[PDB]
Amino acid sequence: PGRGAPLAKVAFRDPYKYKLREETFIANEGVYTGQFIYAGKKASLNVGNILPLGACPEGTIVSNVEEKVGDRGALGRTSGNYVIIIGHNPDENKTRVKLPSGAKKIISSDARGVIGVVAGGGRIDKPLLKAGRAFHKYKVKRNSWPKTRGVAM
Amino acid sequence: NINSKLALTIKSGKYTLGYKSVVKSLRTGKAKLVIIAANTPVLRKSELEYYAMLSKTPVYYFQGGNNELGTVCGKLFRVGTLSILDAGDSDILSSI
Amino acid sequence: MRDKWRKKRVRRLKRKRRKVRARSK
Amino acid sequence: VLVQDLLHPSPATEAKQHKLKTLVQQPRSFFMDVKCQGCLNITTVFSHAQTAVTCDSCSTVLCTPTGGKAKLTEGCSFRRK
Amino acid sequence: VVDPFTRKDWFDIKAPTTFENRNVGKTLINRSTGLKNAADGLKGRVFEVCLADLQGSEDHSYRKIKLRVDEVQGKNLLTNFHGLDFTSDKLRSLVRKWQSLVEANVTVKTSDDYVLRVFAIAFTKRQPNQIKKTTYAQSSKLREVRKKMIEIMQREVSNCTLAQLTSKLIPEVIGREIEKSTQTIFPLQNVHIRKVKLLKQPKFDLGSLLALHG
Amino acid sequence: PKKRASNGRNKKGRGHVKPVRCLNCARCVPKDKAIKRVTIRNMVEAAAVRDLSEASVYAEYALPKLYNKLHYCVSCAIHARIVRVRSRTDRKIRTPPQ
Amino acid sequence: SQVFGVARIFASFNDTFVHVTDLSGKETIARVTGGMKVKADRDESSPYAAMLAAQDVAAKCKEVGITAVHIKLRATGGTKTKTPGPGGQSALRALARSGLRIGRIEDVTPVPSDSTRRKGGRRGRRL
Amino acid sequence: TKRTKKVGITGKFGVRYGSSLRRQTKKLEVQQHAKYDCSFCGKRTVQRGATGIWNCKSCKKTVAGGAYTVSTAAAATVRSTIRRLRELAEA
RNA sequence: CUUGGAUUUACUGAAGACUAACUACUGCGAAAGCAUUUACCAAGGACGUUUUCAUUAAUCAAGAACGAAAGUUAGGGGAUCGAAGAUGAUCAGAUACCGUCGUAGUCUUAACCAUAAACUAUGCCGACUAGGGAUCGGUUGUUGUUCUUUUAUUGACGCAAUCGGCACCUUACGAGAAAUCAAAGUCUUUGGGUUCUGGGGGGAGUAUGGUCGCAAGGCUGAAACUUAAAGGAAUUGACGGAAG
Ligand SMILES: [Mg+2]
Ligand SMILES: [Mg+2]
Ligand SMILES: [Mg+2]
Ligand SMILES: [Mg+2]
Ligand SMILES: [Mg+2]
Ligand SMILES: [Mg+2]
Ligand SMILES: [Mg+2]
Ligand SMILES: [Mg+2]
Ligand SMILES: [Mg+2]
Ligand SMILES: [Mg+2]
Ligand SMILES: [Mg+2]
Ligand SMILES: [Mg+2]
Ligand SMILES: [Mg+2]
Ligand SMILES: [Mg+2]
Ligand SMILES: [Mg+2]
Ligand SMILES: [Mg+2]
Ligand SMILES: [Mg+2]
Ligand SMILES: [Mg+2]
Ligand SMILES: [Mg+2]
Ligand SMILES: [Mg+2]
Ligand SMILES: [Mg+2]
Ligand SMILES: [Mg+2]
Ligand SMILES: [Mg+2]
Ligand SMILES: [Mg+2]
Ligand SMILES: [Mg+2]
Ligand SMILES: [Mg+2]
Ligand SMILES: [Mg+2]
Ligand SMILES: [Mg+2]
Ligand SMILES: [Mg+2]
Ligand SMILES: [Mg+2]
Ligand SMILES: [Mg+2]
Ligand SMILES: [Mg+2]
Ligand SMILES: [Mg+2]
Ligand SMILES: [Mg+2]
Ligand SMILES: [Mg+2]
Ligand SMILES: [Mg+2]
Ligand SMILES: [Mg+2]
Ligand SMILES: [Mg+2]
Ligand SMILES: [Mg+2]
Ligand SMILES: [Mg+2]
Ligand SMILES: [Mg+2]
Ligand SMILES: [Mg+2]
Ligand SMILES: [Zn+2]
Ligand SMILES: [Zn+2]
Ligand SMILES: [Zn+2]
Repeated sequence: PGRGAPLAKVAFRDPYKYKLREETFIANEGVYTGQFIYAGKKASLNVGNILPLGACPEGTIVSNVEEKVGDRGALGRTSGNYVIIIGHNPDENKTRVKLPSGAKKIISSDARGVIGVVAGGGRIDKPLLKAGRAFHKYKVKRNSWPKTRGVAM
Repeated sequence: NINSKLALTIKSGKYTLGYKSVVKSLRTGKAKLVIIAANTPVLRKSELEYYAMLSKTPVYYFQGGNNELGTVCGKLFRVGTLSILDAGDSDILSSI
Repeated sequence: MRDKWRKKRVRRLKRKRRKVRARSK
Repeated sequence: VLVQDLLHPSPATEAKQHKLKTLVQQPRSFFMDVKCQGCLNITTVFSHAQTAVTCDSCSTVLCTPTGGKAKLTEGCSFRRK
Repeated sequence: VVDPFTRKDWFDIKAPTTFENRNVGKTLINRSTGLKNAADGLKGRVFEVCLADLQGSEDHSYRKIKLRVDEVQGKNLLTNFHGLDFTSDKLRSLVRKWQSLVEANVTVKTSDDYVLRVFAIAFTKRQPNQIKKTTYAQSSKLREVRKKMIEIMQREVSNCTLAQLTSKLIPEVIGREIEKSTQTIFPLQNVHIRKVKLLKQPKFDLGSLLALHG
Repeated sequence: PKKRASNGRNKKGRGHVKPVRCLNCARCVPKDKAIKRVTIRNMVEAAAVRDLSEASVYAEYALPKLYNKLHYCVSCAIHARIVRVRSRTDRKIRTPPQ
Repeated sequence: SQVFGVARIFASFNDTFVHVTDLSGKETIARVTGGMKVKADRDESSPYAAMLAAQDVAAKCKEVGITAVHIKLRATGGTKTKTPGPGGQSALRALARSGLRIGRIEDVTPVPSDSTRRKGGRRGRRL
Repeated sequence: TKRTKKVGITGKFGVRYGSSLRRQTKKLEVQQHAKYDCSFCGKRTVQRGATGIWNCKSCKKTVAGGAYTVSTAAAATVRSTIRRLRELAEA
């Protein structure tokens, strides 16, 4: 609730103790229940896998990209949005990407991202048609609706 | 091309359609070939080819799904797998 | 006058009739 | 030419005509007896064959179909029937 | 007010040993100061010199070579191969009417991992006894010729280093092999490698370059 | 009435031909209709071909030619005398002038 | 033998550029245009102005040490005309007659392997 | 019989909100209430939960999709691009 | 726009378009249309055929599919050109022609629109009437030619036939008012089959009704009134800021 993007619950094994760890990822479109998700430097280029930015060739579409190494995802997290990898600078270990706003950013090549587009896109294509629809939309987001015009006060 | 050869076997020979019939036909050794649709679950697939390995039966992997495999056999339903009991006028067995 | 511009003149004048007639819809 | 024997055209000029434009249309194709070099077995083959004909004894292709007349393989001699 | 030419230092440009006349010419640059060395701002320069000049013979008058400087040793500039191109007038003199033009290109890497794009061009040849006005090849033959060009450039580049290939380009080895290989497809004339582009270079090896300079 | 049997172009058995821009006025003209002249001129005028050969550092260096293909529309070409008005019977002649 | 520069001559129909660089072309030795020799716009591309422009370039070349040049003549190119302007022929003859030695000559006019749209409109420039 | 000439599913909105908004709603609301073909079992049993969530009744496989369709065109483009870029990297 | 370094020059990068030269009285498609390579997908004409079915057909109100450009709706893109708009010129005036900017548009994805001098201003099917040289595709017989590779079973070229095309040249049996036409001929010696349209010029593709369209508009479509001409082809002349 409050999110246009669906979330995926993915279960991993703990490498050091006998326990299951459930992670909450932002679901990329095409990810299914029972799918194997591979995360790491040596992960393969498959939809839903989590890879460092340097391991992805130019033109790779990626989502939930880390702004800084290990922050677990900052960029391109809303439904239908994604990040395009523009190019690499291996000498400085840096990668150039294009953000959903159209801005180009330089990130460490060790930063991670999830291959694909965030699911739920095209949500904005439909009119809300009613004040009640917006009421229910913001009922699980925050108290920012409705807005009185300052010129009317 | 392989579709034309398979259609002749359905018209003239003997066959069973479906997972339960195929496993029975692998147990009795009456299967000459096992055809598995592309979208069949791997667990059922990896089990069907373990039965064929034990039964010494060649397996052909159809390139389409169980919707396309059914219509190739002239059926109005979905066929996830089938076994050829008697290749008749066709030479599908000679083409694997 | 040019035949092409005469057609445009009538089309613009047809447009006016429709807007004028719409008053009494 | 105002006067001309339409019923008895010159057979030389009659043969240059298209196959449908003769007095009586007649195919220019024929059937052949083909000897492959490997063995000796009469096999009747159409001159304009569309099939890769194989002799019964050994499964070796005798001819390959083309746009017009079929092309006999090397070592194969034909005699018109 | 200052005459900026009083502060310029001249350097000599040396071509690799693959060519004959290795004394290409002279260039200049702002003299080396404390803040900026002349050497670092001088590497990366590209010189375009006619191949007929690098070999003396006028038979190479229609090809012009780009030489890239990537090491400076005092007043000498150690250049490397940077690209190949035809002169504009030669190409315009080859493209006549009543004949077919066929082109092909392929991206291929050498033994030492030099990524190149190589452009091949050829024209249909009129037979000595030909009577008809035009000399056109059917599109199926052109696809086979284009296919034949690509597999020859791919084969003759990936199996050798860039220096041997440079020695291959000068006598039109690839162009002569394409003409020979397409004899059974269609008669061809003016088979040329009309342009070569360096796209990617391997990690710099000064020792390998120094071997190309004596 | 119909002035020319070719309609002033070279389109037969075709629906549409993509246009080209006139060299002189940049008017869009169909490729078959444009008056096209192929010129291969010496790059150096004949007055200067001697002193430039003497100034050449190369003994026996052949001066390159200048290759160009010019496309003109009907108004530009007629104005520039590239083509001229011919008599009613002389219009049919389409061999190159001798 | 000789010391070569590169005389990059850009001859449009409104002006004439006589530009001599080094072999790389990254270093400019002398750039005199036909517009620096006349005060009328209509003859910035005149043959007379191009000859004067070339002489100033040749004089500048001599005091720096350039004794020979290669010629790379170009027209406007791009979507516009590919034929060189009237001053390009004069600047070449003036350079040869000024004691400078001439090397290779090439046309390097920008020619498209296709073309973006050209100005003037569908109907051309109506005069 | 045919009940509505053109409004279709948007007849629930009556005369309100404007025709342009209603015909834009009709296009996307047919897509979100449709049944789609399952890529796993082959049946046409896939329906939407919330946006981006598409479940199959038969094999009980849920896949993340678009807001109003199981797959958007951008994802289909990305799927082939990733497939293509994967081939070159793995030779 | 420029000493705040313009223009120019070399090297490098990014964006969108677009496919130059090859390119033609050449090819393909129902038409609109189609020009970088390769891969994949499904089509198509012609030719060859001693294969197969046997009248299944020809043209078609109604009704469908497609339909340049421009234009509309919503995203994306927005390099270049560029309606509108703004500007510098010119002029007596110039909202224009010329010059500089420039928004929609131009590109693309989902839908709309359904019009062009959408032209060959020339319906389709069938038969016949005349010669010639070229050309594209296919097939069949044959070289003082070049080439695989040294030759064939390589491919190119050359010479003949043929079917089909895109056309062209000559003639006028014949047609036409003529310009011209191998169809615009086989029409007072008037009938092979069939679809559509016109009836002096305007008013007028206007008004109205219907119908399609978000709109712009599309399709269908009068009447009053007015008039002796309007128009086609060609001839002579006159004139032309057309050529010789
Ligand atoms: Mg955060
Ligand atoms: Mg509130
Ligand atoms: Mg408010
Ligand atoms: Mg507000
Ligand atoms: Mg108040
Ligand atoms: Mg099933
Ligand atoms: Mg009013
Ligand atoms: Mg071959
Ligand atoms: Mg006239
Ligand atoms: Mg046609
Ligand atoms: Mg048209
Ligand atoms: Mg047209
Ligand atoms: Mg013309
Ligand atoms: Mg000027
Ligand atoms: Mg100027
Ligand atoms: Mg001045
Ligand atoms: Mg002044
Ligand atoms: Mg170029
Ligand atoms: Mg502009
Ligand atoms: Mg004029
Ligand atoms: Mg009811
Ligand atoms: Mg590009
Ligand atoms: Mg062609
Ligand atoms: Mg091209
Ligand atoms: Mg109709
Ligand atoms: Mg359009
Ligand atoms: Mg359109
Ligand atoms: Mg448009
Ligand atoms: Mg838009
Ligand atoms: Mg204006
Ligand atoms: Mg004014
Ligand atoms: Mg019409
Ligand atoms: Mg026309
Ligand atoms: Mg032929
Ligand atoms: Mg014979
Ligand atoms: Mg061969
Ligand atoms: Mg061959
Ligand atoms: Mg009447
Ligand atoms: Mg009337
Ligand atoms: Mg009226
Ligand atoms: Mg309406
Ligand atoms: Mg008249
Ligand atoms: Zn045999
Ligand atoms: Zn023009
Ligand atoms: Zn399912």
